[PDB]
Amino acid sequence: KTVVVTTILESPYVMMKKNHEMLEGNERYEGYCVDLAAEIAKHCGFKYKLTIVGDGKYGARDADTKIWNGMVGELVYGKADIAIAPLTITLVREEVIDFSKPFMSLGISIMIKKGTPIESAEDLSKQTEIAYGTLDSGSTKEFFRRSKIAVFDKMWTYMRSAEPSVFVRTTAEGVARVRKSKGKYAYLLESTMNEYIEQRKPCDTMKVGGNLDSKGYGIATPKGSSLGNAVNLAVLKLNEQGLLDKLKNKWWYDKGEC
Amino acid sequence: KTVVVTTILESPYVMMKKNHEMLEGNERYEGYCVDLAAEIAKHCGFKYKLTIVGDGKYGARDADTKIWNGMVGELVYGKADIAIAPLTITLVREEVIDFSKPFMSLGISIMIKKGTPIESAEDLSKQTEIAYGTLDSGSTKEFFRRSKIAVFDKMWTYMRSAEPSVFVRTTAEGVARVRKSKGKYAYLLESTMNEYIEQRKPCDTMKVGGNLDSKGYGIATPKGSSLGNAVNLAVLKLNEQGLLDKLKNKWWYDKGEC
Ligand SMILES: [Zn+2]
Ligand SMILES: [Zn+2]
Ligand SMILES: [Zn+2]
Repeated sequence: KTVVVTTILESPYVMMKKNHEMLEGNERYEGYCVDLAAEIAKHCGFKYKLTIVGDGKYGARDADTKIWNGMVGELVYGKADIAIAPLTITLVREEVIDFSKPFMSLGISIMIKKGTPIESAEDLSKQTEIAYGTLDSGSTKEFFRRSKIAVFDKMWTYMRSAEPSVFVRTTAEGVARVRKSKGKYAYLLESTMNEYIEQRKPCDTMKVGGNLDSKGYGIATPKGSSLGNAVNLAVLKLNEQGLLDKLKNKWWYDKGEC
Repeated sequence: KTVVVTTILESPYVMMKKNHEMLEGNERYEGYCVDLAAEIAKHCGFKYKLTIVGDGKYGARDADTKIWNGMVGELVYGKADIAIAPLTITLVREEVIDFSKPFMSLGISIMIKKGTPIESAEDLSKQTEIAYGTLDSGSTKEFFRRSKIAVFDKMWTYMRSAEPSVFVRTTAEGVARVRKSKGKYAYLLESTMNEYIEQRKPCDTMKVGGNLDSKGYGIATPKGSSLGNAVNLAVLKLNEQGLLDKLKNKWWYDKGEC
């Protein structure tokens, strides 16, 4: 049986090729996770089909219905066999799906226009002239919602009631908001994404300060999957071969335009 | 029953308290992993006994005899129920024991005596005046032995044939060798340890260059263990609550001497 892989359009992980109109199947896409999926499929020896998650979300459980959405939802309800994307390994998700060891280590970071007078999370929490937010339905937002750290809790109290909303639907919208806000909007996002964008023209953004936390992305499978064990060993094998480091260079700096 | 925890005397992870002769049981030790063990036990709800691995090794399989030694061996043969130490998550180990998601991210790094004209692995590979080696019997040595990357394979070719041996029995031995080498010996070791030593008197060593690779330490249990699931969730919960970050600051920088 062909393995149904659920993923999400997020540069440089999964993107449609410039000439995708004349292409079909998995060939329509390119990126870090597209290469990784190919690598995994080869070592575990299976055929697969890349599918973009219907609702474009990573995965969160509805507090009222208790229903999981996003890529996590597709695994939980059996719509997909494996998720290969920048999906954060978290406690709540670990309880409903399985994750391989991390294929990438990262942390929450700050993105500023450039020239913006901000160097740390503390700086953001001390003023109100510069607004800041995060993505929606993701591990980053949940981080600030649960944090007990003075600075982070103070930041959340602001973002929670901020008017208008400082939360964005996609990373692309976040970066776009930073760029057109005259340095009046800062964006909190995963370090890996921050670094990628900083190397993209108009080269007008920059990551500042150290990461606020440490986490990792993992390949996810439903609980009780015959692929979980194998995929986990594949990820470790790949990291040890240097393939994962080979791939990050290829999509982050080899294609850098700054 | 009381959970038997295997660990290793590696500062600042596990160390004998100054007046350990005056104490009993778990109270004899202190350190990052001693603190982590207490927390994992509380959150999983089990009583435990800390024991230092008999042979002072991390874990490797002897080709020919096929016997596992070190902490891995204690888990494989049933001498310990869990290992809480700076134990690297690797494919070969993952094949015989279970690892929780990582509680710490790190990579192989270069330690030099201050003033040594070395800034990268490439620098070490292109010269011969300065000798270099690694801990013997661990994942660092294995990294170089198994590497297919030009620079690292070149480094391994030298190290494996160097005489006298450039390998060391313990980290303390490696650090002492760097300090008394007058800059003629560089040491390859895990970043976390390098960072620790750089903050210790006499403050004469320093970490140079970026990490050679990326990986992590995980809590290990025997395959099929009843503790596996719970311990893994505990690690994720503890990371999301900031404890892991608190602990590293406590043992690395809060007690810095430089
Ligand atoms: Zn391969
Ligand atoms: Zn609802
Ligand atoms: Zn606790």
